[PDB]
Amino acid sequence: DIMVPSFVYNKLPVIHFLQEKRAEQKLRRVLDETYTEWTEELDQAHVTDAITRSLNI
Amino acid sequence: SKQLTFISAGATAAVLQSASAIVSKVAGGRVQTKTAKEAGRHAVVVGPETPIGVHTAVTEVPKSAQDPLFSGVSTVVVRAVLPRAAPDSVQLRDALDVYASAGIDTKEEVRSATEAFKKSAEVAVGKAKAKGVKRIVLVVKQASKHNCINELFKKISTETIESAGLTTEVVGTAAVANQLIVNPESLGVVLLNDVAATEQIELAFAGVVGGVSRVYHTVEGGKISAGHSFKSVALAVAQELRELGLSSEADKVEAAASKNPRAVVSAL
Repeated sequence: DIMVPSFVYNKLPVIHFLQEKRAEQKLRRVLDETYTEWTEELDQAHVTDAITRSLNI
Repeated sequence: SKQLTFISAGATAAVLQSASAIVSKVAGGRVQTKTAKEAGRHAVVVGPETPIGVHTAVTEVPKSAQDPLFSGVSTVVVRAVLPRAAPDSVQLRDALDVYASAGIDTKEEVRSATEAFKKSAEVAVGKAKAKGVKRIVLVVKQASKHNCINELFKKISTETIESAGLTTEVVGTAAVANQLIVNPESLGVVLLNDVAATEQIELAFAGVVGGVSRVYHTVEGGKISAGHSFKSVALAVAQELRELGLSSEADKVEAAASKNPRAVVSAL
């Protein structure tokens, strides 16, 4: 009725702070893993050049 | 009973009709004449365009049909022919050089080109050994565009020829063409890399000599005749009939071709 309740009450703030920090850490890790994937595709100029060669020009 | 396979590659209908009339009138119906697009034996191909299924494009100067201008000349022109795909698809001769620029992998194409060059080189050296010449002349177009196909062609042709023990002299397209038309007695065996310009040079030599029939060696193993004009086609048919085992008919066609080039069918 008296002791354990008081110590739980004393615990509450630190645990709340640590859990908030942990959630912020999770969000930070989520953000840090995001990278934009710029792909490179075969230039169509080569395709045009091949087309010209096939024509025997 | 027997069959002669006619292939058409860029040939006008008049030449094909003339060839059909010649064979029908000379053969007499004993051997049928069917038309197709690919064959390995008993085949005559009409037209400048290269058919599908041929790896070597040898041509010589037959003694019987020597023009008076080119009497006594003896030079063998062998053109290496890479495998031919469908007209829409990109040809190997162009794919081998453009894919490298584009960065695409070119392993299988290189392997196929290497096999074709080795076969062509083996044919060329065999002709050179048979004729007794010690050095052959490689012909490669020196255009910057064809800086990869020719490089492989030289790397392989010289390797095979040197392995056989003969010498190789590399040259371009314009100089060799002028020499072959003006002073052909200074060249014994000339190999040509697979390019459009080389194909035109081979046709020009086959025509300037007086009209001859080119021999194509196919993947399946064999020889098929090739012509582009009335006289050349007539000679090609005569050789084909000779191969089937007809001597008198072949001689008659050859005589008719010598006398009346453009109207052999009526001449005989």
